[PDB]
Parts: sequence; structure tokens; C-alpha cells
Amino acid sequence: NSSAAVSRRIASKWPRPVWHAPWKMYRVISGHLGWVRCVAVDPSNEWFATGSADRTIKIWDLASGQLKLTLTGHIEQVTGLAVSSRHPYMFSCGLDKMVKCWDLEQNKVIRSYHGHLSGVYSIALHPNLDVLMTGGRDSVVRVWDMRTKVQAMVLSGHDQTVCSLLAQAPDPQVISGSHDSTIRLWDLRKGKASAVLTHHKKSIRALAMHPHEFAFASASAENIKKWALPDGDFLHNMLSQQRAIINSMAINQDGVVATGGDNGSLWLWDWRSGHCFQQDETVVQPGSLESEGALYDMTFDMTGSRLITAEGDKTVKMWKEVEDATPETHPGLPFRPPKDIKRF
Amino acid sequence: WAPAIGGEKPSVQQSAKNLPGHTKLKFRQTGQAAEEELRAKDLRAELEAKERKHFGKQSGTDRRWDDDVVFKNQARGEPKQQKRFVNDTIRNDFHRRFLQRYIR
Amino acid sequence: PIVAPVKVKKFETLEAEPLRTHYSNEFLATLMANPELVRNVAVVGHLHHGKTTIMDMFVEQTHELRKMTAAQQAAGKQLRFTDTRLDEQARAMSIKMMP
RNA sequence: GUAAGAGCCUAGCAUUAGUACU
RNA sequence: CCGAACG
RNA sequence: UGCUUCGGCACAACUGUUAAAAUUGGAAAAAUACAGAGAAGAUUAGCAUGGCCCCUGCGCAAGGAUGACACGCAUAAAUCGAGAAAUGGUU
Ligand SMILES: Nc1nc2c(ncn2[C@@H]2O[C@H](COP(=O)(O)OP(=O)(O)OP(=O)(O)O)[C@@H](O)[C@H]2O)c(=O)[nH]1
Ligand SMILES: [Mg+2]
Ligand SMILES: [Mg+2]
Ligand SMILES: [Mg+2]
Ligand SMILES: [Mg+2]
Ligand SMILES: [Mg+2]
Ligand SMILES: [Mg+2]
Repeated sequence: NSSAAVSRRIASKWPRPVWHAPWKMYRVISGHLGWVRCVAVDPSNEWFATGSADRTIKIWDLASGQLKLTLTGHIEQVTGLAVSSRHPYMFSCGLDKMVKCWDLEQNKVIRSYHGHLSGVYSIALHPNLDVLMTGGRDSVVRVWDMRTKVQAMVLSGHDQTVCSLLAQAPDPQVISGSHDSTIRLWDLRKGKASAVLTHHKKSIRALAMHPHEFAFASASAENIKKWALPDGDFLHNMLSQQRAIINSMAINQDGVVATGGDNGSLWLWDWRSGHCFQQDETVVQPGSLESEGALYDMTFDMTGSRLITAEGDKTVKMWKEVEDATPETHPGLPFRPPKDIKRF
Repeated sequence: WAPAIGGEKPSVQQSAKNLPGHTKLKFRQTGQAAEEELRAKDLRAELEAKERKHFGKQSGTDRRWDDDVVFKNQARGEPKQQKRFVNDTIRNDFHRRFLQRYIR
Repeated sequence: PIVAPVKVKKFETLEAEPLRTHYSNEFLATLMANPELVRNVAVVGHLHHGKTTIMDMFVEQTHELRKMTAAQQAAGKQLRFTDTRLDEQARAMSIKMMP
């Protein structure tokens, strides 16, 4: 219609925020010797893996936070981690240009996916095919046969580092976000972008799918946008700006969107209304700089009740819902609908 | 300043690392968190169970020879050292111990 | 392992269905229900003096296991029916009595 | 003193298509 | 035990 | 060659990148002569980066002067408006 017309529609009909209980940080785990950069939860929900700038992958007990195992095989930072839901496999990528399949029955690297020309930044397992997708500084999403280690496909078109990656079973089966400020939705059968989304002004460092809805969120240093699938229809911006580079985004089944800032902020938003009900800043562990405070990864556990964050003060932090909270004792940041008339 | 971009008869040069290996995939069986096995359970029950177990079962509750000597009691007052993580490159304890060990 | 392999717990691996015999199930069910056609016998001897093999010859004459025998003389070993535990097997020794 | 290349002359690898008259 | 290339 | 009513049937079925050539062109090398080596004073170890540069190598090694090149020599005008003053037209 217009920006004015749509702004009046928006003042009338914006979905109100669903009340979400606040989250509190209940656990710091020290022990990585570099920035914790990636997290991944195992589908059983009993351990998580964190990769680091100290080049290791640590396996942690999800309920005690206990170091179960350290895995060394990367030469540089571990930048991405993906635990398979269908295979007893963990996948890691790293700044060493290397993608590794870890056999979790051996605790050993059994396959290596060779071919990234620069450091690898993002990883994604196809949820239904035995295929993995990695993006890196060579601006390219490399699509790998899990079994034969073969590079089945190269998704070309981005211009800078592919920083975020999504994989789903419906079309578009790969979503990438890049430092070139675009999101490509890919047709995995054709090897071609099915859509290029140019609404972001900064680089898209975080993508997240909605667990249940056909929609994803992308996050920049400037906005978190929400997009409808298959075609990547812009739904909306979050109703506030985390004034931070967002490194990580996780979405819950309750629709809690967690976004984690390069400055160590953690904002919790209502998916579906776009409204942030919580805003936190990290505390950095003793010794750290407060410059060294970013929030590089976050995942929810499989139930959605825990959020594990991988931080630049080299900690894993764990957050649980203060779910003994009720919309009366704990509403959080309160909502004013987007009443403005603005230009879009 | 700018990396190489990595876009994609076939060449018949065969690498050694590209010879067949691990030619079948392991799948998660019944007992290794397989997807059909995991819909069946309440993972929140097991998580809150394990967290309560950990958090409670870590809490554990439901004149002499030394008369000319000029200094007495000089160890008393010394700090007993602690298992702590300092996020400092050079001011952590591994490093202080390392430099103590290797520099004489 | 971080994902424990779901292992065949190789203790003593038997076969997955009652085998073919020269009699039925109900025939033995009959011959059991009357004391005057049942003899209980333990077989004993020295070490190796032929006990396991005699029991095996009985099995060989009253059952259906010929291609088993072909697998035995192709693999190069003679059968040991009552020596079932594959660790009592690989010592050519009966370790625990079996009925 | 490396040893690189530019060129000059002379300098033996690949190819099987094409040749008309108001 | 045991030898070749390269730098 | 069988079978043959000796008339004939049956069977068997399309090689050749067609050259002992003809051109035809492009090539590495050799000599010659040219000229003849990173970094900041000098002398020197390298490891990179980028790609219509390759060579040696089985190479996802390693090497080739850190293999070379590039590498800036920025005669890359990165360039212009503010105001007073003063002078010019017109009344
Ligand atoms: N020459 C000969 N050897 C035999 C005969 N029967 C069995 N054997 C051999 O004797 C070996 C030992 O006999 P087993 O079948 O082990 O009988 P066993 O005496 O119960 O031995 P244990 O199992 O140790 O008690 C076998 O492996 C055969 O090679 C036979 O009639 N003649
Ligand atoms: Mg070297
Ligand atoms: Mg050298
Ligand atoms: Mg080098
Ligand atoms: Mg080299
Ligand atoms: Mg040298
Ligand atoms: Mg070089």
C-alpha cells in the first residue's frame, strides 16, 4: 500500500507479544583457552559440543556442565559445529579450511571434506539427506556428500564470507547469509539461488529458522528481519534495535528468539510480535577485558528450556527460564505497538 | 585485501585421499538418540531430573631449641591457592607455574 | 564413545529359531509326559576322550544339519554341538556341561 | 657471481574441412 | 638397525 | 558346403580415424647478444597473499631465487569556495 497506510494498519493490527518468562544465567563453564565460537546440542539433549579458538571441541554434560571430553583435530579455530540427528556424527568446520566428520562412536575424525579455499565459517546438515553444507571466506557454499566426501555442489553468487547457513527439507533447502549483506535462498537441485534478499545493510552473521513455522530470522548489525518461506517474503523487523553486531540467533518453540551481540548483549524477543522482552549484558569471567565479551554462538537445548551461549571471554554460559514467573510478577520489557508513521 | 572466490572431460588425476573409504554411513539406532525413539519421551522430564540430581547431589544436603630464632610463625598468613580460571594470557596460574618451572 | 555403539553383546551366539528335527514338537511333548519313555543320562569321561563328539554324532543322526556339515568341512573344522560358547569352542574343550 | 626471462635465425607436433559459371 | 629425493 | 521333388533351396552379409602421403601450420631447445635478482643501509632465513603465470613432483606433500609476477613510479588535481571589493551598468 504505502508506508503511511501500512503504518496505520500496523498500529491497529500488530500481533501482541506473547508473555515469556524471563531467562536467568545460572551457569558459567570455564575451560576453553580461546573464544568459544560454536555450540551444538546433541539430539538426545544430554551433551553439547563447543568449538573454540583454542582449536578444540569440548563435549559437555548438558545437565551438570561437566567436561566429558576434549577433541583436538583442527589446526585453527573451530567455527562451526553440527551434531547429526540421524547419524552418530558431529561435523566441525574451522578457520583451517577444513570440515571434519567425527565418529561419535570412535570419538575420532573419520571423514574430511576438502575444498574450501579459505577459513570455513558456517556449517549445516541437511535434515533429511546425507548432505552437509559449509560456507566460508571464499564466498561459496560447498555442498558435500556426507558418505563419499565429494563436493556435490557449489552454490555460487555471494561476494563475501558466507557467515550463516540454514538447511531444511523443503525448498529452499539452503539459506545462506553473507558478509556481502545478502541472503540467498538456494535451489539445491539446480545449484542456483532461488532468491537473493538485499534488505540488510550490514552483513548477515546469524540466521535462525522457526522450529515450526515456515519462516526464518536473519540478523545484522543493524536489524533482525523475519522472512516468510519459500520465497523470502519480508515479514518485518524486530520492533527494537539491539545496537550491536549480532553474531548468533537462536529461536525456541515458544518463540523466544535469542540474539547475541558482539558486545555481549543478549536480547530475548517475542517471535511473532517482534518485541524484545528481555535485554541482558554479559558479565565476563575474571581476567577478561570487557572488550573480549562477544557472544559468538547460542543454541537452545532440545527442549527449548536451556540456552547455551558460546562467549568471547572463553566461557560457556547457560540460561534457563525463570519459569516460576507469571505475567504479573515478571512481564519484562513492556510493549508499545509500532504506532509511528514512518518510511520503510 | 580480497580472498580468492571459490566457484566450481573430467580430469583423471586420482588423489590418495580420494580413494574409497568409510563407504557406508552410520545411522542412529534404537539406543543412540534416534529420531523416532526421541519423540516417545519427555526430554524435559529427563533434563530437570538430571539437573535436580546434579544440583542436589553436589550440594550434599537434604625454653626450647628455637629461642634464638628471630622469626616465628612465618608460614601462617600464607594464601592457599585455589582452582580458578583467570582469563589473562600472562596472569593466569598455568602461566605462572609454567614460567616458574621453565625459567631458573 | 560419546554415542555408545549398540553392540551385539557377543557372549554365546545361538540360532534364531527352533531347528528342523526328525521328530515334531508335539512328539517330544508326548514322549515327555510319561516316565517310562524318558532316560536321564550325564556323559562323562577324561579330557578329550570323545564325549562332545559322541553327543554331536547323536545330533547329526537325529536332526537336520547337513549344510552345516558342509560349512564345517569347507571351513576345515569338525562340529561341536554341545560346545556352544564360542570361547569353550576355540579351545577344543567342553567348559560347562550342557543338557 | 647467481640464474630468470624478452627476442633473433634456424628451428618436426597437431590436422582431414574446404576448390563452382547461361 | 641398514636409503633415496628436496630444500 | 549340406539338402536336395536335382528346379533350386539353405547358409554366410558391408572393413577401413580409409595414406606407402600431401600439405599444413606450430613448437621447446641451442648458440648469439641482451641483460641478469625480495624486504629496510649492507648481508641474508623464510612463510604467505592474488591469478587467463607456470615448472618438478604420485601429490590435498614438498620444491622451483621467500618460483616468478605484482609491489605504486602514488607527474593516482584525492580539488574549490568564500567574501569583499569593487567594479560595472543604470538611473
Ligand atoms: N581318532 C579319533 N579322534 C576322535 C574321535 N572322536 C573324536 N576325536 C577327536 O578327539 C578330539 C577331542 O574330542 P572332543 O570331541 O573334544 O571330546 P571330549 O573328550 O569331550 O573333549 P573335551 O571337550 O575336552 O571334554 C576331537 O577334536 C576330535 O579330533 C574318534 O572316534 N577317533
Ligand atoms: Mg621451506
Ligand atoms: Mg630455497
Ligand atoms: Mg612463500
Ligand atoms: Mg614454494
Ligand atoms: Mg636461498
Ligand atoms: Mg611465491
